[PDB]
Amino acid sequence: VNNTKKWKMEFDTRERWENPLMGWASTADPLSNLVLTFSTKEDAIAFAEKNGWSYDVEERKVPKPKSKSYGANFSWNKRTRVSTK
Amino acid sequence: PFDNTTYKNLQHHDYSTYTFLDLNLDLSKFRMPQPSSGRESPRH
Repeated sequence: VNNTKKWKMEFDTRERWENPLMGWASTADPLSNLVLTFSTKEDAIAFAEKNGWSYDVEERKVPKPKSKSYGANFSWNKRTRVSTK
Repeated sequence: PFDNTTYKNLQHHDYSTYTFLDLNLDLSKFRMPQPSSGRESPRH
């Protein structure tokens, strides 16, 4: 989960077409490889507003806390018994 | 009289392949009703 720590700013992907000679992926978008890295969301929004970029923001998705019990795998009367191990 | 020379455990010379399971079938009538988990299996 170490790549999920920082806020990124990317852009909309524009056209990538085929090179007539070699079949390579040609582009005309200069900002197609431009990915920035921010410590917080607010730094990212301030940088986007400072540069006049229209932005939209997804909130951070953290995994919810789970109730892990190794004893639940061997219960007396619950469906959460494992059939094998 | 007291004896210490003869080996008294000679009954296992005449056990067949279903001795244990016939003894379990005989003992099934001497036992208490089993407890229940409330369901038929953990997949129920």
